[PDB]
Amino acid sequence: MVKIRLARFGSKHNPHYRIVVTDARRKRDGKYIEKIGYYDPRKTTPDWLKVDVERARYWLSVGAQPTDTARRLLRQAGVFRQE
Amino acid sequence: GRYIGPVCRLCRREGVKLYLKGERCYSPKCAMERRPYPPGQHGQKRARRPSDYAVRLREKQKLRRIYGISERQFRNLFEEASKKKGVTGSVFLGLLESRLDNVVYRLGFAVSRRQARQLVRHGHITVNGRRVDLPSYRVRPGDEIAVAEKSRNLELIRQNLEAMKGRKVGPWLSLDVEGMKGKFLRLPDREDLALPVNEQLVIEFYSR
Amino acid sequence: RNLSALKRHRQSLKRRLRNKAKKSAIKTLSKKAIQLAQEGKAEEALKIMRKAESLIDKAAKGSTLHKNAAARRKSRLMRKVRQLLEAAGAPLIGGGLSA
Amino acid sequence: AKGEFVRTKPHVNVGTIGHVDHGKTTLTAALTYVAAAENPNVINTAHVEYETAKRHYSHVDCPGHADYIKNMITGAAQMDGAILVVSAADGPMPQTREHILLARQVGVPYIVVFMNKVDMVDDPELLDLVEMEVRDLLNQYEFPGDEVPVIRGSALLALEQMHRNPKTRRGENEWVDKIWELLDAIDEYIPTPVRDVDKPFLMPVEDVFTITGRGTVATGRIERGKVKVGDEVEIVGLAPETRRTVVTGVEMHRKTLQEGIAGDNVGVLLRGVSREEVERGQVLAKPGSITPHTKFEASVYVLKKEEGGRHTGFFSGYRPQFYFRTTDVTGVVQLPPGVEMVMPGDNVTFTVELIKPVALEEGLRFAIREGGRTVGAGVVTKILE
RNA sequence: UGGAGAGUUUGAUCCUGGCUCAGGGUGAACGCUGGCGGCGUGCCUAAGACAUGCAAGUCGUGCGGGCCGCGGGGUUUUACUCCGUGGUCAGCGGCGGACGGGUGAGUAACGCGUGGGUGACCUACCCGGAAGAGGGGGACAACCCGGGGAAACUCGGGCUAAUCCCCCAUGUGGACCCGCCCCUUGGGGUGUGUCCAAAGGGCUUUGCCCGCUUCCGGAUGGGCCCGCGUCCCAUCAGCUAGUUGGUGGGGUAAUGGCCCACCAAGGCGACGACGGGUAGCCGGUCUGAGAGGAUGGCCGGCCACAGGGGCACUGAGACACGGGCCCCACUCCUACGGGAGGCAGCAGUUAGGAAUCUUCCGCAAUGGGCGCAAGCCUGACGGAGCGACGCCGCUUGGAGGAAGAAGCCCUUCGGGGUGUAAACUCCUGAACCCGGGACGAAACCCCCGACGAGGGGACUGACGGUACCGGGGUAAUAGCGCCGGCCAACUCCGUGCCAGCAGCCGCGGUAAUACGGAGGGCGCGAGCGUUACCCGGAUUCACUGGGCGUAAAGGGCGUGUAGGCGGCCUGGGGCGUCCCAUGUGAAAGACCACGGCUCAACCGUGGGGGAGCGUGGGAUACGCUCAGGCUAGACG
RNA sequence: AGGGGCGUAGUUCAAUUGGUAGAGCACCGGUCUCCAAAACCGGGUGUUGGGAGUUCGAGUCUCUCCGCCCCUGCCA
Ligand SMILES: C/C=C\C=C\[C@@H]1O[C@](O)([C@H](CC)C(=O)NC/C=C/C=C(\C)[C@@H](OC)[C@@H](C)[C@@H]2O[C@H](/C=C/C=C/C=C(\C)C(=O)c3c(O)cc[nH]c3=O)[C@H](O)[C@@H]2O)[C@H](O)[C@H](O)C1(C)C
Ligand SMILES: Nc1nc2c(ncn2[C@@H]2O[C@H](COP(=O)(O)OP(=O)(O)O)[C@@H](O)[C@H]2O)c(=O)[nH]1
Ligand SMILES: [Zn+2]
Repeated sequence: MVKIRLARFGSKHNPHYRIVVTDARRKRDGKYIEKIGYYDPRKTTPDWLKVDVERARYWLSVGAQPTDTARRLLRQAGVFRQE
Repeated sequence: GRYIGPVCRLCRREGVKLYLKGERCYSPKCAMERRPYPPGQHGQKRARRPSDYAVRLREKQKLRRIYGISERQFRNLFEEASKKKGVTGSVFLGLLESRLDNVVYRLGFAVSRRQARQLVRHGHITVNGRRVDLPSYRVRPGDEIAVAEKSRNLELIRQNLEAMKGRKVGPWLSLDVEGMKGKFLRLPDREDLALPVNEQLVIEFYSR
Repeated sequence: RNLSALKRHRQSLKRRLRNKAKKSAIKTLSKKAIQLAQEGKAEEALKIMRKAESLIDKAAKGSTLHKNAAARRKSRLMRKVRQLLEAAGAPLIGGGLSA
Repeated sequence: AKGEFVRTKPHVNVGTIGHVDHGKTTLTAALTYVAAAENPNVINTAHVEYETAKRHYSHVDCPGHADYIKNMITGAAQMDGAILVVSAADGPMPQTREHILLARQVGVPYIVVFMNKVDMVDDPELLDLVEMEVRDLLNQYEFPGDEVPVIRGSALLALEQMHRNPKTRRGENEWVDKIWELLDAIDEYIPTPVRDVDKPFLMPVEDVFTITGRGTVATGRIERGKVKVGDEVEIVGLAPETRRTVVTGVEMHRKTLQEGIAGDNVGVLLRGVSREEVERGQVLAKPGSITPHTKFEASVYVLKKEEGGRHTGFFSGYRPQFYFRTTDVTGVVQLPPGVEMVMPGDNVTFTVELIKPVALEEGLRFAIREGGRTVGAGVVTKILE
C-alpha cells in the first residue's frame, strides 16, 4: 500500500534522505508520489529535518502507512501531536 | 604538481622580470639584471616577429607563471570567470587573487609564492579560526587569514613578519603585524594589481 | 536443491481441481436449462435455471469466478432462457426469472 | 562436494624412475590402491599420492625416454628421493642407467630400488645377481649402492589382488606385502629435508591449468615461504614484463589447502590471468622478490668426457640450453679476453645472454645441456642486465 | 551575453571547390611513464557456454502430529505418558514468491513521447463509513501399517485438526432477467421474482488486540482505446480473406474480427501502402552563437525478454527470472526404466575480443516480505577491494647561493649555453611513529499516561581503531609529446631518393631547423601521446544560411493530372494566427543564489525558465472559408 | 610436455656423385650526370637458422637448441 518513507540521496558517506509518500513496491530511490520533506541524519546544518505539516497529515488520513524510522521523524516534526 | 624548477629561467624567457624568489628576484641579479634574454643556446639572437598566436600564448604563460599555477587549474578559473557575471578580465584576476597560498604571500608571511605555498601546505596558516592547508583554497571577503599558534615562533614567520614593519598592503587587505592576522576586505581590481600582464589579450588565447 | 515453492504447486493442483469442477458444473447445468427452455418445459426450465444461477454466484464466493464474470454468465442465461420461453409458453413456476 | 585438506604428518616428494616398460607406471598404480585401505580417503608425468601412517606423499610417474628427458628432468628436481625400478627379467638396461646418472645430476638424495617383476623365471642367481649389478651401477655413479633398501616383489600381481576387493590389510598376500615392505621401508632411510618458511615466496611453474569456472591454476612445488588466499604475487620470467596478481585458491592433490608451506606441489588459482599468459619456466613469488634478467656471469664447471661432458672444448660464442628450475632456455656465451680454448674440466666464469628473460638471481644454481648431454653446471655470479 | 580561422590547384591573380589542421567530447582501447587521496565509474563483443556458494521467505497469536531437554508422576512403580513450557523436523492452512535484482535479443509498433477518453474495466495489503459474524455436516496431509524403486520420489488401506471444504438461515446490502422514472454508449434510482455472506485466534476476558463476511467511498497501482510525434532504400509500387464492414454468438475485469458461424464487398497506398535493412523509446548526454547535428553508457520512467519455442494452472495480479507442463539443442547422473539443470541475480570461469573488476564485509543505516511482537529472511542496499578509466585536490620541497665549478653542447677559440640549476647553508616536514578516536542511532520495544498525544528509559556500527585531532618526524617520483609551415620551440654530427618521416603541403639524390642521435628549446605534468568514433570549424544539404550563361547544376519542347501559389471592394464565420487565464510539462540533470565535507570534485536546500499539448475566455490585420459586389489578370 | 615438417645470398632457386658454396630477377662501384634511368667496364654480394659431434674435410650424416606450421597431451 501507499507509504511514507525515506529515499536516499546525497552521496557515499553523506546520507541525505528525502521524506516521501511513494508506493510500497517502488524501488527505494524510484519515482515517488510526492516529496513532503527531507532529513539530514548528520545534522550538518541547522535544518536537518523539515516536513510538510498540512501534507504529511493528508496522506496519513488516507492510508499512507509511515515507515518505522520514518514516523519517528514525522513525530519529531509534530505531525501527530494534537494538543 | 606545481612547476618546481629553474625559475629565473622563466623570469627570463617571458621578457618581464618576474618575482619567483622574493628576496633574490629583487636584488642585483634577478638574472633579468645580467641576461635579460631568453635561456637556451640561442636566446640572444634576432627575435623574429611574434605570430599573433605566440603573443597570446606568451601573455597567458606570463600570467599563469606569476601565480605558479598548473594549466588545468588555471584554465578552470578562466572558464569559471566567463560563466560568472561581469567582465571576465577582472573577475578572472579576482579569483586568481583570492587563492589562499597567494593571499598569504600578499600579506607578508611569505617572501615568494613558492614559499607561501609550502606554508599553507605544511599547516602554518589559518582561516577564520580553523587551519586550511589547500593552496587552492579560495578566500572570500570578511575572512581573516592568520599564522597558526605553533607557527608564531618559527624562525621564518619572524623575518617575514618583521620586514612588514611599515610596508603597507593592498587597499583590499588589512594586517595585524603583531597578531599575525589580515582580512580580505574587498576583491582586488585590474588597477590595484599593477601586473605586467594584458588580461583582455589572454582572454583571446582561450578562443581559437 | 529445492524450495517451499512446491507448497504452492501442490496447493495449485488442488484448488485448480476445486473450481475446475465447480466450473464445469455451471456449464453442464447452464445447457441443461436452455436445452429445455426452448422445448417448452417452462416449469422445470426455471427450476434448473434457478439452480444454475445459484452455482454461479456460488463460485463467485471464492477465487473461481469472482464478480462480473459471474454477473455476466447470469445475464446471458436469464436472457437466452427467457428469450426461448416467450417462443410460445408462459413462465410457469416463478423460478428465478423476474415476472 | 569438494572437501578440505588438514595438516599433521610431514609431506614428502617422491617419484619412480628406471628403464621404460619395467614397472614404474604400474607399481605407482599399486602403491596408491594399497595405502587406501587402512587410510580412509585416497607420455606425461602423473602427479598422484598415497598416505602411509607416518607421512604424506606426492609421487611422480614420469614417462621416461631418450625423447621425454625434458619433461622428466623437471620432475626430478622437485623430489626428495626416487624409487629406482628394476625388472628381474632384464636387469640394468640402458634407460635404467640414463635415469640414475640423470637423477644424480639434478641433485636428489638417496634411492629406494624396488625389484619389480620378481614373479617371473625363478632363478637362484638372477634375483640375487640383480641386487649386485645395481649396487655396482649405483656406486659406479657414486651412490650409496652398498646400502640402499632393495625390496623385491611383483607389483602387477599386487594390484590385481586389489581390484578383487578394495580393503586389504597388512600382509594378507605373500604379495600385498613386499609393496608394504617398500612402502613401509620407504618412509624409512629417506629423511625429510629442511623446508624454510622464513624466506620470501617463490614457486616455479611446472604445469598450468585452466579450471572451468575458476581460472588459470599454476602448479609447482613452493621453494620458500608460504601463500594463502588473498596473497599478492608476481609472475616473473618469460614475458613482455612481470605481471602481478593475487592468489585466490591453494590446494593439495585436488583438495582445498589452507596455507601450503615450502616443499609441496600445490596448485594455485591466480586472480584474473588468461591461460596463454602463464607458462612453465616462470615463477610465482613475493612482490619485489627477484626480477627478470637476460645477461649474467656464473662460476661454471665443465664436466670431462669421463663424466658425460664434451671432449673438445668450446670457444666464445657457444649456444647451449641453461636449466634454472622448471625451465630450459638457450643462451650465447661471451667472456674474458682469452680463456678462448676452454676445453673440458675448467672452472671459468663467463657471461650468458639468454634470448628469453628468466628470473635470475645471484646465488641461484643451474646446469648446461647441449647435444643430449649435461656439458656443464654452475651458479649465478653477478647480474649484468 | 553570443559567432576568430589556417594549409593545400597558379609563374603569378581572383573565383569555384574538395581535402587537411587548431576546439570540445568518450563505458574506451594501445604505447611510454606512474606517488597519495576523495567522488565517480568499469563485457560497448558471443542474448555464447558456465564448476561452486549463496541471491525468498516468513506466521505455532490459524491447526494436528513426530522428536529432544525438562515441571509433577496418571496408579501406589516405567500402565491408557494428561498436560507444563521453550525448543526443533516436516505437513496442513495463510500472506509474500507478479516486488526488489539482470539484460537489450526482439520490436518501426499506440512500443515509446505527449495530450486526452473509459456510459467499456480491474485494483491484494492500506485508510473512512454501513450491517453482520446463528446453526450445522465432511475431506485430505502429517502420523500407523503394507507395497514398487538406484534415485528423484510414488501407489494403497486406514485415523485426525483447523482461519481447509460444503449444506441451511439471517439479507444491512449486492448480483441477474423484465417494467418504470431520471440520465444519456453499459450510470443512477425503484418495484416484483430468483440467487449470494462469514473463521476463530491470543489475552490482563459481557473488554480489548489480530483476523472473517457483504456493501459503499477514498487512496494507490494498473487494462483497454484515441489525436499528434518517432530511422534508411522507391534499383520495393502496388498490398489485403479474418482481409474491411454487418448480425447473432463465444470470450474477457472490459471495448474489439480478440475468436466463430452467416451475410456484404470492402479496407490500405506516391500525404509512400506492401517489402527489405537497421534500431529498445524517453528524461537526458556531447557538440553547437543558434537553428541544428550526434547519441540513448551510469542515474530515473516506460516497454520487452529470462537456454530456443509453445501452453496453461494457482492467483487481487503472471500465461510467472531462482513455479508447472510439453518439444528442441546442449551439460551432467543412472542399477539404462527414467532422472537433473538453465548466472541477461551477486561473485567467480571459460570462449570471443583492442578491452571491462572480489568466488570481500554487514544487515549498523534506508527500503522490502511475513509476524501482535520479539524477530526472521533480504548478493535490494550500506560499505570495503581491484583498474590513472574519468573528474577534483595534494606531493616530489622552501629561502639563500658565482660577472657563474665540473660534465656535456656549441664556438668568428675571446667565449656562449645548460644555469640559481647543482654543490653548499639554513628552513619547513609527504610519509612513516606513539597516543586519543567519531558522525552516521533513534526509533521499533519497555515504563508513567488509555498499548492516543506528550514525557522517560534501554539496546543496536559492517565501514573501523577508518576519518579526523594531538605529539614526534626523514629532502623525500618525473615523465610524455613536440621544435620546416599550418603551430609554441634550433643548432651540431650521422646519413646521402638509402635508412627513414608524413594529419595536409611535402622532407631525404654528400652542408637535411623535415630522417637518426646529441645539446638546446617549447607545451603539458601523474601524466603525456596514439588509434577509433561524434559535433565543430563545413553558409561543404544553406530553415536560420548556398547555388545552376562559361566553375558541378535548366528538363529537347509542348499539353496538362495531383499538388503549390492567388487581383480589387464589402459582410458572416473565426479553422490558421495572436492574446489572457488555467491544467499538464515527475525526479534527477542543466542554470542561478546559499550552504556541507579544510577546497574542489562530489552533495543538500531554495529559486527561475520552458516550448509543446488539453480547457475556458477574447481579437480579426493577414491567410483560409461562405456570401454579395468589381474589371486593372485572363478568355470571348 | 612429447611426435613429425621447413629454414642456403636481397629474392625465388642449385651441388641427395659428402672434396669452398653456383645460377637468373636484383643489387654495388667505375665512366657519365645535379642524382638517377639507359649504355659501357668491372664485381657473388652468404650468420647454409644457432651451437656443438663424428670426419683428414659437412650445405649433405648425429645430436641439442631457436622461430614457424601441423597431430596429439593437459582441472590444484
Ligand atoms: C641435468 C639437467 C637439469 C639440471 C637442472 C638443475 O640442476 C642444478 O642446477 C645442479 C646443481 C649442482 C646442476 O648444476 N646440475 C648439472 C650437473 C651436475 C653434475 C654433477 C652433480 C656431477 O658432479 C661432477 C656428478 C653426476 C658426478 O658425476 C659422475 C658421473 C660420471 C658419469 C660418466 C658417464 C658414464 C659412465 C656413462 O656410461 C654415460 C652416461 O652417464 C650418459 C651418456 N653416455 C654414457 O656413456 C659421478 O656419478 C659423480 O656423482 C640444481 O639442482 C637445480 O635446482 C636444477 C635441478 C633445476
Ligand atoms: N612380470 C611382471 N610384470 C609386471 C610386473 N608389474 C608390472 N608388470 C608389467 O610390465 C609391463 C609394464 O609395466 P609398467 O608399469 O608400464 O612399467 P613402466 O610403465 O615402464 O614404469 C606391463 O605389462 C605390466 O603389467 C611384475 O611385477 N612382474
Ligand atoms: Zn628572478
